[PDB]
Amino acid sequence: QSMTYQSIRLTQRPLSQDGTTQGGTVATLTLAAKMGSMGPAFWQEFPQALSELGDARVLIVRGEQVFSAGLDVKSNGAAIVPALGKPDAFKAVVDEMHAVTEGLAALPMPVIAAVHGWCIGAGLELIAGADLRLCSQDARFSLPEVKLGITADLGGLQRLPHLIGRGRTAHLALTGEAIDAATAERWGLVTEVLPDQDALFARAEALAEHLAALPAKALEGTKRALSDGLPHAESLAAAVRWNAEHMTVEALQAG
Amino acid sequence: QSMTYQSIRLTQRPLSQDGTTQGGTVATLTLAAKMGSMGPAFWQEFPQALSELGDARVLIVRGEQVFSAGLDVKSNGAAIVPALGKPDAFKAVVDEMHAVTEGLAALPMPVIAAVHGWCIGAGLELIAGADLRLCSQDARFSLPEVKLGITADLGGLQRLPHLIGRGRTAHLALTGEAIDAATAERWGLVTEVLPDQDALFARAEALAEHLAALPAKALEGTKRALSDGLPHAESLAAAVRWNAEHMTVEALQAG
Amino acid sequence: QSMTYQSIRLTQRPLSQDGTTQGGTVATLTLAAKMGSMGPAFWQEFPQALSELGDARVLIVRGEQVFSAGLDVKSNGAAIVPALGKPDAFKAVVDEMHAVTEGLAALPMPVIAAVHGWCIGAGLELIAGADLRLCSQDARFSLPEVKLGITADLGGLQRLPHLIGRGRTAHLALTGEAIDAATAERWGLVTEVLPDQDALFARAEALAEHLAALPAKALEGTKRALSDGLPHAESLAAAVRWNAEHMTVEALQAG
Repeated sequence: QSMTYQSIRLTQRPLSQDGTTQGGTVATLTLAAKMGSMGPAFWQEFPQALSELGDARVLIVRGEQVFSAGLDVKSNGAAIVPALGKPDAFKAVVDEMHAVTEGLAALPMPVIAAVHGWCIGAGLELIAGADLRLCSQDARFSLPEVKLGITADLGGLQRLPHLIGRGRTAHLALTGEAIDAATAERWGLVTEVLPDQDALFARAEALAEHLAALPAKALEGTKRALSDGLPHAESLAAAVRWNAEHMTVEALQAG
Repeated sequence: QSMTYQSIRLTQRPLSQDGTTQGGTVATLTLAAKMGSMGPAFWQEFPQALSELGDARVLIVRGEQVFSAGLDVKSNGAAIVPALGKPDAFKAVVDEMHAVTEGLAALPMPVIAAVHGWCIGAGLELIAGADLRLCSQDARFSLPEVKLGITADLGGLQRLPHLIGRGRTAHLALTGEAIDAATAERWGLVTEVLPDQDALFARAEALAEHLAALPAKALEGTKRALSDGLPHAESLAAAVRWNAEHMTVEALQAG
Repeated sequence: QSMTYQSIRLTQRPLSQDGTTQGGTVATLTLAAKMGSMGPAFWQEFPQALSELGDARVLIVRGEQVFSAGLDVKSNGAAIVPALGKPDAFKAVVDEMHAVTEGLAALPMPVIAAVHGWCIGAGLELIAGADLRLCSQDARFSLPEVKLGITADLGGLQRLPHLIGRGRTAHLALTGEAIDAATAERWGLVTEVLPDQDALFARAEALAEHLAALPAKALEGTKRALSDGLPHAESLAAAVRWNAEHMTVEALQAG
């Protein structure tokens, strides 16, 4: 069962297609605009698609020709340019874009970004909020915002240092130049590199099947702890409280 | 001179066995339960052993057949299951386990974890609190708690991202699958990989000898600064204050 | 046009030597004391040189025979020893040294550290505050302060974990032993290793030319965001505000 939006496609595959029960799905969100570009429709539709994921155990995010060329400068310029030099108006504009990056990062389930070819700018900021990142050999990653006189402000400068370190983030962000798949894996931006797009998509599906087999609330608590940004003792105490609420005798016995 | 507990063995080797002076030791704590498992005795005895380290300059933590299989599900179930769904009671239970992980992390001297074979779950959380980690070629590391419906709550989700990055921690914690020694070294979880268990233990002893030769309070201040979790300026100011109190003319001249 | 100080040399190269306009420069600061050592003159002169950089688009920091042997123990002892055991007096002494490390870290433009040969102690702490680090094959990096009974307190223990991770910083800081160029690159301390000193200096110049071609305020905002140490949402909101103030139609069109 698929839902076509203007800028994206969302498909959900029932994990059991037999049985008389309502269970979970694996969701796949495809960036479907030209070169996976992000225009004004994207900022409106992506959060709508996220609201459809109440039943989903895992979300895969992927592209078509490439993953994403990032922000479409031309089509977003209509909203951005009139707000330049107006901090409150400018914030309001970027708030719509944060609905995507912060919305994805806040999803309670595992999110797998499966990247082939170009992953540029807002594309890279988006995957920075995913839980697991996989790519193909041909994948190339960059944050070229500086070349346009832009400071990356969709969460890349905050999230990327947790993944690859501050120095390596500074390399990407200050030079604006791309890194290849082998480098991304060395740096910890991705945890697997596959031969090609088809191998990538197959592996993402398999990884999703693996995660969907695991207890949903343990995955959620783990994600919460890693993303909480709380001091050690507070983050620790919150994980303990999560287990108090969500551990079951049954999950112990089954595992 | 050795102390036998039920779950662990603690041995301390005087650094000078000649001389009429009371100096320092190298302490070795061996996880001595079956497969280095951690049951109710472990949580009681491990902090007791730590209280014996007033004279020790370095602590080595190691296993026997393997490093540690982690929590013994069966023997801890007696305490855990009755506390499920009761946040204050559950906290009290896990507090006893934190006495080990937080206790180890708080030790004023260098702690070397020397890992061979399996290092699983609470085993991995424990070494995350050590200062230096060494392993053999055959070592395998995992955080499989998710498979039991558990969110790792002994400090692994807080400590591991400082060592290997958030993305790599998410890989371990969400998939629950193991990584090998070569991967651990690439990721920064360990800083040396040795051919085998005997080579590992010998190297740990040698590294301990090296550290024990260094000024104790400089090692302590360094550990304090790295672990303080304070904002930059506060952490910096505290290191300066530590030097004001602990630097000596003699240590400058000797070095 | 060069400025000779006692401990350093500062040269600034106009980016356009044609034209009737006052533009930007590439600045090169050379550690010019014996083995790039840092004595009392260094702490006074280095901040003076930084005050000369109002027109500079990029700063390169480099050495001569080596990058830096770090603190000259003998010549700083006159100020340090009388302040031992006196927290307020000791702070005052180290404040003069922080004027260098914190001053460099606060510079609004990109700072490139170009390291050949030894980079030791305060030398390593200094480059930890740079934006990009390049080295030659022969470069060796260490934090041997522990051997002198010193806890590194010029920002290395705070900055290095952001670059290479806490475990790897603990290796350097606790053992006091050096790492080579290949290891530094693997660890993320540097992002390029060049064959030799001449190749290093040439590449640093080229990288500076590349960065100087980019919009100055986007580079500044990027540096601010990466270094702010603020919680996620605050750091994010501050980047958005920076763009509101500094993005231009012209920079979009040009890029």
